[PDB]
Formats: sequence, structure tokens, C-alpha cells
Amino acid sequence: MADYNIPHFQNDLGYKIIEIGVKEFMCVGATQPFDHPHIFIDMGSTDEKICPYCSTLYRYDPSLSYNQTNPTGCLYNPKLEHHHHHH
Ligand SMILES: [Zn+2]
Repeated sequence: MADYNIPHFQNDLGYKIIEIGVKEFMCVGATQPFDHPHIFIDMGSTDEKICPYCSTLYRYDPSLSYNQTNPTGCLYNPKLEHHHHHH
């Protein structure tokens, strides 16, 4: 990994069960009482991980891979905010 930037997903309203094809995730929230954007999530040996205080159960399923995700684009997409690794 470079610059330590793991995938982020976006809750439009917040689906109770989200299917993701990545085992590294960092929950968004920005201004939260929790430390960091919201909470840090990893799968590893547990392909089933819900996010505390969200209801957005991130489920990893063999039928979907890193190039796929859940119904509706719940993936957070950076549009113009991109840095080309500035030294
Ligand atoms: Zn969360």
C-alpha cells in the first residue's frame, strides 16, 4: 500500500447490510465522538464485519471480488481531491 489510504464507502442513507469486496476499510464520519473518521475496520480471517454505530454490515462474499460491491454505488468516490504524492 502507498500513503496508507484504505478504501472508503459512503452511506447515502445507510443500508443495514453492505457487500464489499475489500478486507480493508475505514468508516467515514468526519466529525464524530469516536476517534478517527469513525471507526477502523478490518476483515482478515473474519469476512463478516459490521460497523459499530452504523448498521452497515460489511459482508465479504466469494461470489463478489475486489472489482465488485453491493447494489447501488455505496462506494465513496474522490472527484477532484487528488494528490500525486507530494514530497
Ligand atoms: Zn461507522
